[PDB]
Amino acid sequence: SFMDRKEVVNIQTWINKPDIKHHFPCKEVKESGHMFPSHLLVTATHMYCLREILSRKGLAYIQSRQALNSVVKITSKKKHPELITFKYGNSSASGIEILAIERYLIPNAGDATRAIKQQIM
Amino acid sequence: DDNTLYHRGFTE
Repeated sequence: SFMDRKEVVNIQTWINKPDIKHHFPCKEVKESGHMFPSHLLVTATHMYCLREILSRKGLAYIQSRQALNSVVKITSKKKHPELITFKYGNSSASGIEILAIERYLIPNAGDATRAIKQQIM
Repeated sequence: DDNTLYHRGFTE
C-alpha cells in the first residue's frame, strides 16, 4: 500500500536506512489501554514510530514523527519502569509547555532511553 | 507516579 490509514512502509527497509542510528521494538500504549506493537526508529534529528500492521507481515504505518529538539520530558513509571512516557513541546526556566505525549512500553527501557537521551544531547 | 529520566534544561 501507499496509504492504509496512514503511510505504509516496510519495517525492515526502514531499519536499514542510513539515517537510522537506533531501533527499538515496543508497544505504544493508549489511554484506552490498547497496545500496538511498534518500532521506535531514532535518527540524528527525529524519532519515528512505526506501527506494525498485523494482517500484513513486515509492514507498518508511519504512526508519528517527532523532532528530538522538541522533547522536553521523558519519564518512566515507578510501578512499571519499562513504561516510558515522552513529552513534547517547549521548556524554559518558568516551566514547560506540553504539546504532545506518546507512551511506549519498551523492552530495554534503560538502554533505549539512554540512547535517545544521548541523541537529544 | 513517575521517575524523571530527562527534562530539558534541568538534567543536562
